[PDB]
Amino acid sequence: ISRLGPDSDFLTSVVAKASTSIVTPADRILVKQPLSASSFPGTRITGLSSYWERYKWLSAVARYVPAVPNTVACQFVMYIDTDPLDDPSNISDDNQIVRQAVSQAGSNQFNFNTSKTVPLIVRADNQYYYTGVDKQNLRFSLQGILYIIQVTDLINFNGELITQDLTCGSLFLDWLVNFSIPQINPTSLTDVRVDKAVNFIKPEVSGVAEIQTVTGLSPSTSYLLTPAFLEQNFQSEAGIYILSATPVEGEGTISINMDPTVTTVSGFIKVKTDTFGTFDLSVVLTTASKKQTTGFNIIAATS
Amino acid sequence: ISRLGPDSDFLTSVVAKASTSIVTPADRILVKQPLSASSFPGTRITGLSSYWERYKWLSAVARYVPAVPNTVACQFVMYIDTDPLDDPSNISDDNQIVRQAVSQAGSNQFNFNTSKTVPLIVRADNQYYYTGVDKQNLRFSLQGILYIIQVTDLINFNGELITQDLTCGSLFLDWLVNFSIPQINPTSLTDVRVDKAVNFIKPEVSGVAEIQTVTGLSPSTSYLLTPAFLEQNFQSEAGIYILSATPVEGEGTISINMDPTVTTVSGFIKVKTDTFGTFDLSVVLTTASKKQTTGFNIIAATS
Amino acid sequence: ISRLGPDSDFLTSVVAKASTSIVTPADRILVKQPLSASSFPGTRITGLSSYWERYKWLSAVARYVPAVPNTVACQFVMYIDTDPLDDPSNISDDNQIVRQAVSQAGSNQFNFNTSKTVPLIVRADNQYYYTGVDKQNLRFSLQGILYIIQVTDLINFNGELITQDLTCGSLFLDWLVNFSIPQINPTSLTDVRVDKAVNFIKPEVSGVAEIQTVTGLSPSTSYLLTPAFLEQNFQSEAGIYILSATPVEGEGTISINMDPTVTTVSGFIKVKTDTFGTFDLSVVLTTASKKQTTGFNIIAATS
Amino acid sequence: ISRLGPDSDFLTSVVAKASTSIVTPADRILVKQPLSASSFPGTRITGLSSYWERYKWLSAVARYVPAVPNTVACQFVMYIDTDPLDDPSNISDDNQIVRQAVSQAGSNQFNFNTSKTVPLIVRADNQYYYTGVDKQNLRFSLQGILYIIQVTDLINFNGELITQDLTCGSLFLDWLVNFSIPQINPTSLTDVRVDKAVNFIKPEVSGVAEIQTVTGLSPSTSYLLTPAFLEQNFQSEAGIYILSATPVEGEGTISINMDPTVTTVSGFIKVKTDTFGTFDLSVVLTTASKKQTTGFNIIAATS
Amino acid sequence: ISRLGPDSDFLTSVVAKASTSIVTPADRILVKQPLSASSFPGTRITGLSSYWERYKWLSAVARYVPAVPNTVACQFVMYIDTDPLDDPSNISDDNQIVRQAVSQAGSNQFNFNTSKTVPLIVRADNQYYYTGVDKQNLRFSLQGILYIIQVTDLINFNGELITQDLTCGSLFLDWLVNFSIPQINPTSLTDVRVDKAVNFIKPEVSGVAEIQTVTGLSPSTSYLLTPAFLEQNFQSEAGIYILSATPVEGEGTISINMDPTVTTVSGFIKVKTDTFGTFDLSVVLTTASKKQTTGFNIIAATS
Amino acid sequence: ISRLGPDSDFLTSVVAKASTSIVTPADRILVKQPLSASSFPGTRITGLSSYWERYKWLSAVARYVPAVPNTVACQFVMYIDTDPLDDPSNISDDNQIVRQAVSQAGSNQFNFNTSKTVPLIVRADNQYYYTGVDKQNLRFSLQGILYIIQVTDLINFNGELITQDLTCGSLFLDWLVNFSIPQINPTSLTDVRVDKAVNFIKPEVSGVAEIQTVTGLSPSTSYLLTPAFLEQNFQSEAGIYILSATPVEGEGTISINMDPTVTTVSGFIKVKTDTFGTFDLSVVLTTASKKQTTGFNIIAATS
Repeated sequence: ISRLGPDSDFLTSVVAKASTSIVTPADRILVKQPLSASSFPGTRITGLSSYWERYKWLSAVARYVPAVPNTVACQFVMYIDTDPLDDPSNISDDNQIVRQAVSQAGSNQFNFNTSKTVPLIVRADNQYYYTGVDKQNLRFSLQGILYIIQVTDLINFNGELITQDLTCGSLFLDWLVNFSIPQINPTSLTDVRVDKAVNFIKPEVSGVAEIQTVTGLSPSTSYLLTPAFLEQNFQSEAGIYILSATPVEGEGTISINMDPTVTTVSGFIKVKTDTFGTFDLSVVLTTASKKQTTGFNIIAATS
Repeated sequence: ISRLGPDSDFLTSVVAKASTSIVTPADRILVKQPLSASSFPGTRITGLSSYWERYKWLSAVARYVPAVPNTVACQFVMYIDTDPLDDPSNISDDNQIVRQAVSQAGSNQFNFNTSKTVPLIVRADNQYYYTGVDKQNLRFSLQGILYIIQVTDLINFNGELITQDLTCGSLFLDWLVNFSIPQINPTSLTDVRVDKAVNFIKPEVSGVAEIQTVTGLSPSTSYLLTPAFLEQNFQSEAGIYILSATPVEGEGTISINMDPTVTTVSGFIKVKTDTFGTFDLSVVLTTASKKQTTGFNIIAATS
Repeated sequence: ISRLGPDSDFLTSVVAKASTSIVTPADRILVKQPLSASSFPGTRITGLSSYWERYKWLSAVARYVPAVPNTVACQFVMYIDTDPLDDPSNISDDNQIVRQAVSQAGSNQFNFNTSKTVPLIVRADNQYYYTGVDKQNLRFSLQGILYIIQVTDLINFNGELITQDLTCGSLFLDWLVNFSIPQINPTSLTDVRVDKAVNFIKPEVSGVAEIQTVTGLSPSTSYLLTPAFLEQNFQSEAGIYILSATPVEGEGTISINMDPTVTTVSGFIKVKTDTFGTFDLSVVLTTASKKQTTGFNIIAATS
Repeated sequence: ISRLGPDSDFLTSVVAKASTSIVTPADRILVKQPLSASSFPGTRITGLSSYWERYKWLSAVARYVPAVPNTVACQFVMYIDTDPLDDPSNISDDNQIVRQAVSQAGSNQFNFNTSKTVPLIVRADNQYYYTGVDKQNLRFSLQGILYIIQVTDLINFNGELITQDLTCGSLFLDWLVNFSIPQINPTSLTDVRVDKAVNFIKPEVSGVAEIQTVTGLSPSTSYLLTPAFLEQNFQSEAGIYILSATPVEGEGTISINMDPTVTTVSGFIKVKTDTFGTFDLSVVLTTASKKQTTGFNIIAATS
Repeated sequence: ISRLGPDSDFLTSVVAKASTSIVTPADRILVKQPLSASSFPGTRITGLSSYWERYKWLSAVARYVPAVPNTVACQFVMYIDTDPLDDPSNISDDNQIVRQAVSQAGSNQFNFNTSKTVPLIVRADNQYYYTGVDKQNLRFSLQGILYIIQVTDLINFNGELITQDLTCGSLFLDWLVNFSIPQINPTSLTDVRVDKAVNFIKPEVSGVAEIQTVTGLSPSTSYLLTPAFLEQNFQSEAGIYILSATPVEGEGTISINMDPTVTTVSGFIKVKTDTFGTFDLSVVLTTASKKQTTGFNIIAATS
Repeated sequence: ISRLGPDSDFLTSVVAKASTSIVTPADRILVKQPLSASSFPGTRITGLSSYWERYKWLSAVARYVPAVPNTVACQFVMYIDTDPLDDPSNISDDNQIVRQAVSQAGSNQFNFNTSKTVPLIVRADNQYYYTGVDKQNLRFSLQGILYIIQVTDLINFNGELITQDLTCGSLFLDWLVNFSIPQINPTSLTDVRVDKAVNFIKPEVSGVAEIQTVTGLSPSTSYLLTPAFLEQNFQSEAGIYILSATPVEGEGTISINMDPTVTTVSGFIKVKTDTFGTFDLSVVLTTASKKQTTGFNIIAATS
């Protein structure tokens, strides 16, 4: 078994809600964060969790630090329920949901402008849980679920109720794990993202290619270029709008043909930047008399 | 320091080239594979290498297994040059490039239908190299570069020359590392990929949405949907082609407006599958009398 | 090796910026301070670092103390990236830049009115870095770069956004180093400074020298006197403006000749003060009938 | 206490004077060098001495090496008087000043073409002396004063008197100190220096700026630019001489206005070089028809 | 690691320059010799350094022995700067460049007719430097650079200035290294040299070959013969100048055809000598009536 | 004594000859390779052997690896005769030469498609042999001579005779030596080589020099440039062919003067490349109207 840690990991922010925004006792739950190893998308532990099969938090002490002044006050209670199918979201009594919160071991009751810690209590046996995204049963792959309950109305410096929502802190983990059995573990968790939208150049000479240089991107990362344009009237003048762009080093072609007899808006470009964060592509137009702009999107895997 | 391993990693295939395809002594180099921790895109070690700053192969024994029968023969030589700026690609003598290959320590000389191993010789000091993609100088972040040289013409069962290229084996690592100083290490290495191209449905009723169910994808992975169509004549009949698709659960919109007065082909959809590998989206057309098909691409981060 | 410390060193102030002043995720970086031994110009460690070749922070724990009351609140995160070419200034996601901040080892997450410390994590080998100003590669001479990221909008006592910039604290180091190999290490870091601008006296008698005594300077420090005057009409009356000043003890002459046939405004004076912080110079004018004032600047090396 | 050393330090040269140049017995003293830690301006020890309060030479053995051949001869005597207010410069007998020199402990009597050493004798108590420039009393901050006396007329290869002064050797220290109580110790000892004098370019176009590139300076050091010109007749042709120079990166402006109605010759420029030792500044002239040259001085702190 | 030494190696001679030949303080540097293992072309250590990747001088004490009498005198200072990018060639003060020389550890100050030694101070870590010719950064492959500064004007037996340059000594190393990781290390350092120029014989009989025996060469070394002739008028008589020379044992042909219709002056001969230092070649002329001499050059790799 | 190894060294290839190509029993000897330390020109050991006087193989196990398939068969026998003047090349019986081969100790009898090793048996005394090229007697400087004898006709997959020669394997050493008494050992073994033949440019302007840039050479290696041209008719038009080329940095001149009154084709150029493998030279022609091409050869020491 490969023992890793201790490090930190950013889970979420927590939005303490106003006294008028709480209607049912199920509405008091501010965060419901699973503490599986594969449920913090983008952090250090979730990128590591898809390279072993099993894991076990030896000590995953959740750590709250506030972002709120010392002139507003509200009491929280914070626990880690080790039974991932027990659910406090269907308890109809507001005093019952907070007796259920303090009764859980390791719970810790704080004013929400104070840094306090909640440790995860390990199970008496040497039980390993599966990593990765969740299959059929949650009890194979979640060791705990982190809750925060609001027990008091959000008060201010004069004894009055704050009537607006207020993002109040951040939850940081401090983990220590035993991974085991290295498997590259498919159904990856890297979510792609539209990085930015930047348009092509407007060339002068018909049929002669030009080099367009885009700047301000990450150094030496592979991107994916998809064409998409917004609200262009290609029939405001004569000619056929034909745009074909290729990378000078990468792979793929983009064909933009706004001929209404045969219309083709397709293609993709795979190209990585240089060490400065730039890449260049050759754009050629058969009819350069048309000056309608055309954009393209930058798709990248961020985590 | 976190000691990891031992495991295996698939580097490349190796294409043993014919006797007529070798012209200069620089052409004998079959593979030039850097043995940095961040230069095997998609494997286990490269996914792990961007979560620590430094690394050191305590034992990275490269292991060749063949995929060629016992009736063709060719002698290889295989070494790991620990000086990543020394380059054998500019040596003009064919006998010099193979005396330079056997003189390197840890080199191993095999017939190419035989499984033989080449160990990486560590440096006498306790020197750590940086992970991640390479910056200015290669000697900060490459511990070795793996070469394979072809020293004999590719012969067959009767003593004659094979005149075609022949993929012959595969290179597997057996690594053992000391990582250190956990940093999430930006400029990620996850390259995105066009997964498959599948088109929208052809609905019957104008203005009433329908649910399109795409199957055969990975379970519980986040995708990115980009619109692109190929060679459609939207002016073969009357009407305005307006297609708007939204996910029922995810995020984003796709607008396909083939009005030649204002043309908008844009948008993206972020949506993840269910546990069966399917996801569904609501497609509505204002004018359903037009039966031109429209496609969309599936962008996903694969590693 | 000469082991020095522990002492303190003033790095910078940190200007926590308002919620409207943050546009891109790269704008959240408040300070980007290199923690090389030669990158704190004027402190104790940078004056010492140019008298040895190498250094290694055994413990350089950065220490934040606030200068802001307990009625405004904002959460910081603070880390020391040991890889001086990894750059978080080109990450396009605001949640990614703060997961990258907490994942770094030794990071520490605080409300910005609270004194918290961030230790520098040493590298597993015994690696020495060069001192002095940076040459070609930064990884030879920077052991870490200190960042501070703002993760929460700057809030006040009532839950409202502060709309102005607010200098909030100060960063103090607590260092402990092993220097080695004494070299006086050229390209010094002492920046000169215009100390103050004070003008000459207006003497009465032509051709007879007078002693001008300037007060209020540092005791027993060598200065440099350069002549410069502002907006004088020397042709408002007759005569030739000739001013020649020499120190009574130091070195150099200043010649001020406003003859429009041959104009000479040049010279410098090197003279040090006495133990009281004063020095005196002999000023003689050939034509004292002209009462245009003439100034001179005081150049001094401050650190 | 921080124990430093052993290293070397260049004190001075020593000019052995001729037999006709010695008139009084006080004239035999060749060098009178204080051996305080802050009295060798520019060396290694004086740059280090202003970063602690106290010091004590455990062994500061002064070391003479000659620069004179073996064909001229003269006997020296060399001692270190530990009482910095005892003065041998007011002893009227030439035989008394050399009995006073050999009687001092640690004195060493050599021919002046021979390398001999003089050790500093420490005081029987554990007495620390203050660093920095000298205040009221010298006995708080000087541990010794180094003398060299000439006891014999300067003779040559044939037994005749050399009648000219002759620089003969150099004095090198070999020190070993205990510093204590780190204080950054104001009234710094870095003396500024006119580096070189270089003039502006003569531009062609009026009102359009040009870039002047000065080369041959130290890499990555901050300078100070002061304007000063020598003997220019600005009324040899028509026009108003207006020169305004700014750095492209640094700080400050220089205004040169030779209008005799309002004359302004002022300003300073703070700018540092690049890694090649060059810096560039933008020079613009309102009236470029005047071709009088104008210079500027380069002020830099050298030690 | 293979520990080698101790042996000696001849670095250079050193030309002490006259008092009139020193203009700038950068001109005082007599030698600037890098002390890399691959920067003494022709010695023992540089021939050995291209057969391992790394090296570390455990003790490389530079040793000066003079070649000048005891009747001229000049003081040197000699140090080994361990930071190969620190450069004293851009320091504008002549007293600063010699305080920077004595402050370096291991420096040693001698009269230049005296044998003195300068040891190389090793770095506190176990750092190995690359061998071979220098790549991008010098700090990977130079452990030190050897300087010698002239601090005193070159004086003679009577106290007068020598006005001519004077080669004065020689610098010998005394090394002790740890090499590691045997690699044959391309881009070899063996520089070829025109050994001597000797011409062909003038044969009598047309079309009958003769044996030309060249003597006075190195025994059993492979040479390379290239044809080149100087100022021959081949049209002073009738006939066609055709000369073809082959070795009797070696490889290659030389064709000398001075036909102005088709002119061919080409070819090379590879042939090694016998154990006596001679080799013989067959020279045949089709038209022996022409008595113009023709030469050939002897190319050999000397180190 | 300096103990080196163990490493590998490429000796030769071995050409197994057909059944019809064997006539006399002396023709069965495939390789006759001396195992002196100075008889593998270009390898690691021969470059090291000319830097000590003596050597002794403690273990020089010769290692055969085949390059032939498993469908042809032939039996070899392989031994190392420690008596370098005993010669099996004058034994008239084919069965005697193979009884003499197996009787030698350390001999090893293999099918020629199988990797087998032959160890060198050391002599019972501690006898050192001289390095370098061989003088008068071979028994001072050869410890062994490696033979391979073919004992069986070369057969194929069906029991028939292969009638063509077939290069079959390669011989690799695995050495371990004690060198002694460091001497730089003259009559070097570096053989020079014509690298490539590339011609001059054809300039346009008479008398104005142009810069010719040759690419594709080894980085930072010193070359030697010799002029040689092939079959040029310089009298096809008017003018005098005068070509003079100099390096911009190196040493030497080439003069090409095709004046038939005084003809000079001579000169050499010594110039090294930059770090990219290129060098440039200035070519000037007095009469550029002549467009006959002229070549030059590149001489380099390869090992």
